Amino acid sequence: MSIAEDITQLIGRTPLVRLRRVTDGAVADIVAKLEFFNPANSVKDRIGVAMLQAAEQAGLIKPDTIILEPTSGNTGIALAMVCAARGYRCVLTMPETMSLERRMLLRAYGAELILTPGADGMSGAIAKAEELAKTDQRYFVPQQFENPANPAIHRVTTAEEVWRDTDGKVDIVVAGVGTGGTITGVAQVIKERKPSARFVAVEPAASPVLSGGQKGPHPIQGIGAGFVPPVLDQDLVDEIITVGNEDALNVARRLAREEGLLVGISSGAATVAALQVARRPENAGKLIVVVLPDFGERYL
Amino acid sequence: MSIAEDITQLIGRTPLVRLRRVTDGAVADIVAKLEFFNPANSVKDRIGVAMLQAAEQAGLIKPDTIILEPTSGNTGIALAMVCAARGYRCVLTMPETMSLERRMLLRAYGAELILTPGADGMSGAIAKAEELAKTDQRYFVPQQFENPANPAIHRVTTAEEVWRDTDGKVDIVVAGVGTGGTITGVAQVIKERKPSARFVAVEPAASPVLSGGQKGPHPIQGIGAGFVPPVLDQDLVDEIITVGNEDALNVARRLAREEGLLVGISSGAATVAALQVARRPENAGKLIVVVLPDFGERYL
Ligand SMILES: CN1C(=O)/C(=C/c2ccccc2OCC(=O)O)S/C1=N\c1cccc(C(=O)O)c1
Ligand SMILES: CN1C(=O)/C(=C/c2ccccc2OCC(=O)O)S/C1=N\c1cccc(C(=O)O)c1
Ligand SMILES: *Cc1c(COP(=O)(O)O)cnc(C)c1O
Ligand SMILES: *Cc1c(COP(=O)(O)O)cnc(C)c1O
Repeated sequence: MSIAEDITQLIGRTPLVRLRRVTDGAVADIVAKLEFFNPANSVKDRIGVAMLQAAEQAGLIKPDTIILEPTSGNTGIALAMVCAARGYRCVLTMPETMSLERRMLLRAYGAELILTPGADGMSGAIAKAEELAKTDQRYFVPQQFENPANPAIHRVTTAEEVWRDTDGKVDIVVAGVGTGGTITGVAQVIKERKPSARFVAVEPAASPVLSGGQKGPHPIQGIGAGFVPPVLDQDLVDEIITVGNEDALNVARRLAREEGLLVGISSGAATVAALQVARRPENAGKLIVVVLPDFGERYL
Repeated sequence: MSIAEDITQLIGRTPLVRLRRVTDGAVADIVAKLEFFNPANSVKDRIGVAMLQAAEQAGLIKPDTIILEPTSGNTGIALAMVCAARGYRCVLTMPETMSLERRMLLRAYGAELILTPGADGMSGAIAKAEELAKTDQRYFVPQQFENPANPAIHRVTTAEEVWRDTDGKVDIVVAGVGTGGTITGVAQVIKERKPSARFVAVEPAASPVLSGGQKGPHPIQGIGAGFVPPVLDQDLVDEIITVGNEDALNVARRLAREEGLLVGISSGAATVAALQVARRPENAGKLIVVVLPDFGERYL
């Protein structure tokens, strides 16, 4: 019998698809890992479950614990879904600038939202979470940017899925860096097993922090956090490619129209970079795996 | 190597999950088949690909063919996605009442929309498609309510997935009837292989046509078509349960909040009916498979 006990057991195990049309000038094979196949349509499902599992296994969840995280992204949606399956109480802080669509989605999962001043943005959401946690001991805050379970779940699931589905033939992995968990976990496993493997981090040209530049605003949701996340292991990253907003959006649109892959803007970004790498003659005949983090419908 | 050639090869093979909390008074086991795991988040992905495959295999697609279908539902989204993967031109007719969100989603896949008068509703969308097809021979119209490939793909995929994942232990399948393809295809295979198996069709109390009542408006998108669809085989249906709008919506909300299963209203409907059947003492210890047709996010 193959029946999951709950929805969190159906997280991960996402498929690879070969790009057929969005391949201009490529001399390498480009295959895309479709993180939108996760139950709530993003890669963050993996760290939502994993950060809570790790807390559970370490005895950090008490009968009165409340899950708390400042998030304006997919991690909130994943945490809300995972808390609803677990029967945990979930509080999320975010700027009051968040769309009503997003709020309704979080509340549909039974999450409670604390809206913080629009002008303070993310830092205000963090300050509010910091203060709530400091003054009420019931709160457990997963801390997606620091939590070792983020890269760990990618070592154990994402990486092995890439390894097995490519029969060890993957040569290059291309991934947008938000928390850095995905590329770090995959590199940690794959680079040791196959030392010739290479890893390309993608960030916005508009906020080129890993390249050595300065934080700036940008629309590529999920990547370009504006600082070097502690979870990221830069020594495993072989190259950084910056991607402009317009190219990221153009390639995302091409993915939907030409491959039937309706993906988010950060998937467009990662694909820009995978196309770039794929054009290099030294990469003729190589297999490039590109991570597509989420579904595009959420962005319309 | 496990790499799909395109997105249409990743349709189907959706998982079963056991309901844990939305089970009040049940004496039977209730497991849910999560059709939202399909690439465009609904069961209709299966018939989008299948109706086009059948046309291809029967030589009905010509170099200048244009796909045309009147649809205000998930079949449009599936057809748009499948046409985008295939590189076919896709035209959909629908009432101008359709939300801008829906239109943007269809156009994101490169589909072309013909908006018909709001007052004529579905019949106007059908009349427009009828007339375009009649006067331009390039149009191929899949005809989801009549196309034998609709129940066929359910015989070949959905049914076998239910059979294998339950190790032949499924006793009762509960499914909302829209086109009727799902319940028909599953019954056709399962009832012959296990003649004690039973099948429950679900329709809206607000439009109880299969029960012998009259068409009326209702919000349970995907079911209650308002007539007996030709594709449906009523002789395989063992019982009809009607479901009220409020119960359908209440159970859908409970699924999201209590199981982390964010599903559409018709999934709430099917679950109402599965809970009802599950309370009958004669069903103690039986395995009930309930089809959950789509993701809830599209409804917010
Ligand atoms: C644009 N942006 C930011 O500005 C962020 C700031 C942030 C978020 C969490 C912790 C620290 C933080 O930065 C303070 C610093 O500069 O050290 S996080 C961010 N984007 C992301 C990237 C990935 C996930 C998320 C999320 O909110 O779930 C947000
Ligand atoms: C509420 N409703 C209707 O009223 C429909 C009418 C219809 C749709 C297609 C063909 C015939 C039709 O009816 C005319 C008749 O009464 O014989 S179809 C419908 N709902 C559904 C159910 C399942 C799928 C779809 C869809 O538009 O993709 C629509
Ligand atoms: C989280 C996220 C990323 C980056 O993944 P990390 O493992 O955090 O580096 C990219 N895109 C989107 C849409 C995300 O939600
Ligand atoms: C199509 C559909 C159904 C019914 O499935 P059929 O196989 O057409 O009977 C139920 N709910 C939703 C949301 C649908 O799109």
